Amino acid sequence: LNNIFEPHVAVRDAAKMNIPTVGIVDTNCNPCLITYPVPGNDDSPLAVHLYCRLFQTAITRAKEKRQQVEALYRLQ
RNA sequence: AUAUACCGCCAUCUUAACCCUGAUGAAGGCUACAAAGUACGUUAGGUCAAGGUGUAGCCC
Ligand SMILES: [Mg+2]
Ligand SMILES: [Mg+2]
Repeated sequence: LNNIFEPHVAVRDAAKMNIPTVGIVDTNCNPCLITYPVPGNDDSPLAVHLYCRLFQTAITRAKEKRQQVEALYRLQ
């Protein structure tokens, strides 16, 4: 949601451009166009910090996994 | 004599594209503590005094 409590225009724009979307959807949000909605609290700093930590860890681990798989493939 | 011959000079008057919204209607698109917007003619004009080119008049 944007600062007038309406959906972020980027949701509809990404749907138009066929870009998958992951999203934290609170009880007052619209999850219809988010490809992978995640119901949860988006206001408390603890929840937002947890979301950031989880996503950062997942992305970093995925990139490291790709690099080590490529290294193993090159070695073998 | 003629600018009521022309110039020279003064003066008069006329006169692109793109992207979104509306159910893809005419149509619309902004908020910064940001909410779709970005890329010349005219005149029986004057002036031959600090300028010129012609044209006609008269020649017991
Ligand atoms: Mg909320
Ligand atoms: Mg005159």
